[PDB]
Amino acid sequence: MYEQLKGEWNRKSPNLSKCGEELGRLKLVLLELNFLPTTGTKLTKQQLILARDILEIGAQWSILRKDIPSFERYMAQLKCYYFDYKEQLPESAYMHQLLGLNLLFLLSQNRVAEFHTELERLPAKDIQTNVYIKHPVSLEQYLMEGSYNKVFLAKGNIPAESYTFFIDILLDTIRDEIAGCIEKAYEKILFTEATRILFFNTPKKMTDYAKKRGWVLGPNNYYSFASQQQKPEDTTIPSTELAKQVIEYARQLEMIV
Amino acid sequence: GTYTLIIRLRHNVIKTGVRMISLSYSRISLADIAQKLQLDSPEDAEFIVAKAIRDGVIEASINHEKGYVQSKEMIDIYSTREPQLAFHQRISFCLDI
Amino acid sequence: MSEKKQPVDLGLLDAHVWEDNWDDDNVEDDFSNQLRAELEKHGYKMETS
Amino acid sequence: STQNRRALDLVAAKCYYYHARVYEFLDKLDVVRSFLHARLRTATLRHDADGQATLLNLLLRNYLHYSLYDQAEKLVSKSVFPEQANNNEWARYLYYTGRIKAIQLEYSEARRTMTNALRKAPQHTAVGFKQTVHKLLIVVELLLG
Amino acid sequence: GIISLLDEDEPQLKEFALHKLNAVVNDFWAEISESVDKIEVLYEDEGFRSRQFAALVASKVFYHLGAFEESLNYALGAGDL
Repeated sequence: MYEQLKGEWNRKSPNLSKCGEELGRLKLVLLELNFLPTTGTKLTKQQLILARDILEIGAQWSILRKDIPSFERYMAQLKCYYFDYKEQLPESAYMHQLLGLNLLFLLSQNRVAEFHTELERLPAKDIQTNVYIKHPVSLEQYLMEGSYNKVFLAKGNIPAESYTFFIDILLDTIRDEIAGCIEKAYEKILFTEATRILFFNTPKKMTDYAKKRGWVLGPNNYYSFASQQQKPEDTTIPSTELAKQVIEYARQLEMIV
Repeated sequence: GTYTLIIRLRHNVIKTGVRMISLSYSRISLADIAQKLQLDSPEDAEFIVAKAIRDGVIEASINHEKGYVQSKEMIDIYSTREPQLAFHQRISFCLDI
Repeated sequence: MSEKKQPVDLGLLDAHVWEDNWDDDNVEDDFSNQLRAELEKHGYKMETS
Repeated sequence: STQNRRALDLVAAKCYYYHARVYEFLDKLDVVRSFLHARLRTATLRHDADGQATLLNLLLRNYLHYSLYDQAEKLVSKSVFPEQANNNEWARYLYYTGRIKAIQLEYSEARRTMTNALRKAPQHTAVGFKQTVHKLLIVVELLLG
Repeated sequence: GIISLLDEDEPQLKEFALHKLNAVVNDFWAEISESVDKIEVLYEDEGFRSRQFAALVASKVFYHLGAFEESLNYALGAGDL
């Protein structure tokens, strides 16, 4: 059924002459009929199971090439096909792994709102099944409070693969959160502590932070401006707008209603 | 139809504990916050307290070298302009009625 | 006027006639179940030191 | 339009409610929601009162019966029309927006809006949704500290 | 969602995607709203085809949003369709 697929799907195609074939096949599956459901031809499952297989394998080999902007296309379309249902058999090799991977990606962009709004679509597999799904929510739970040592040490235990392109940027956004937290007006920190608090012994990446953000480290002092008092004694702005206000009170008080 | 909200509650448990502590004292060492919260490590107590400060749970600051946490006190809200605003809104409503 | 028609439903349907006038919920919560023997709480504290 | 004053003043407003209830009672909800979208659209143009209150509540109701996105609608909704309401529909509209705010990790301002929701219910004996809103209020206030 | 198809290059692909959206817009407008700028990118630019369809779908979504001047401008732009 217009397959032309069984060549280098299982075997790895490290940027082989493949993306052209994916483009061809997606054009063709567009041509054949409904690439997105319009409702009909229910018994016709081959154009459906084929479609979901194509999309999932494309995303699986897309994470390898690190197309973060494109990756969302495939993941969204897989989400579309996981809910028309009809009578299609749901189970695949994935339908768990792909959701756990989507979950990690969504967390690493540091947008936990939609992360939490997506937990409202799988009602009984959360704390019971699919270790692929128990690991990410466990990670978010640990990130909810300040305990981070376990998060760093959890790298030894990974569900399926390296997942590197999703956990490395997670460690970087942890960098960001810690930096955004350790602010507020505190005292001098010597050139050892804030370096050894996170990970790095004494490289220039701490220097990159220093010359990237503020805290001029002159007399060993890292200082962040966390006073921002401003607003002095400024009766004049009242003296205008309050006069406007009172004139209005007296306006709509004696005029005939 | 409300199970998922309460499934995440333990962390806000520890948050409530530290908030009541914040309201109790003013100047307190970290050598006791974790000790009386059953938290064994005093390194992560820094982190949980700092986050609690970030989102506005408690108003204190931290002296990382010294080891004490003190909370600022801001008073005399009568002298500011905000009560005038709170009253003006109600004046408008009553005239509307 | 007071229609109160409701798709939401009643839901459900004592040995507690001890109404202590009002509240005590915070009060009973304060000494939930411990620190009971206040006499002993003092006495076995003055001999401690 | 000719008898729109009377026809939409009531009768229609309650009709939509009962017709929706039927479907919920022992049926599906979907083409109902398509019909509701269409009927909301035909309002908001000729008329702007109670045709934008009952429909808003019903539509958000069936969205919440499942667990969809549920937010991208409120932002452009224009809010339940003020200036007129039965003060009843304001109550459940507030309850709905309160819930959809609480589930999306926005706690602090959920309690105030849903408490405002609760204070608008009548003195009537029915404890149908008063139990519900109280239960949700307790659980959101165990958050924070 | 399907709107993501507007990002990939293929003119035939995009001319399928937006050609189908105008069927479901009649109630997905609240979702579609957050991308009308991107749709408008493919209008009043000659590097596209059946561009009047883009104009039409713009007038649809703006009509639902009640920004009636936008709708009228894009209806004059779409013309005969």
